[PDB]
Amino acid sequence: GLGEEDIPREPRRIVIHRGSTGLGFNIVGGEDGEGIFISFILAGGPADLSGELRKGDQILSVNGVDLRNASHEQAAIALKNAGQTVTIIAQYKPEEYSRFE
Amino acid sequence: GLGEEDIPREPRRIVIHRGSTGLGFNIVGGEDGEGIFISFILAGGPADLSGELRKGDQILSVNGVDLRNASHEQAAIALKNAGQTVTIIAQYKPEEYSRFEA
Repeated sequence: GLGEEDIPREPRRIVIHRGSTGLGFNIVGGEDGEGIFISFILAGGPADLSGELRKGDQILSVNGVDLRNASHEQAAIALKNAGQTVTIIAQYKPEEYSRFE
Repeated sequence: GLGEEDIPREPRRIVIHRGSTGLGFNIVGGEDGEGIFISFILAGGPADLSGELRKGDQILSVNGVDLRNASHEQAAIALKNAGQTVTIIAQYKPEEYSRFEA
């Protein structure tokens, strides 16, 4: 269901169409048990145009690839190779994100 | 004592000095009774350079905190907040690890 600021608490599917330089975000984590978290959304990039991804979203999977325990590089390679239409399963975890970052 | 690949079988202490991205390994487990296991050691990272941690080590404690029954998040936070010099008690359990990760 919806959390305090109208973001689903549960995992949610977000579709990104790739742009000239990528998907328009950056990630941290993938080490010491920290998952893959969105840390940056490029202004005017695909993720920002979509408007659904947020800083503090954990990327749980992309196009059938589980990233819950992936390394940072494994996640970066999976995003690079996911195709022109990328289906991301994300979960909004701003408190957990803040504890790590 | 030493096991078949020259790793102690018993719980052992490992002291890790943190680097720029962390301690240089990742963990799985911490659910449904599975403990916290090292799943990945970053090439050239602190854990790798120390030579003292291996994939299939179970992390039993961090800085005096028992993680045998800790959640994945609790273990990850404990590692994040353990400072620049981290004291880990680990036990090498490659066969048990494979039974959970298969």
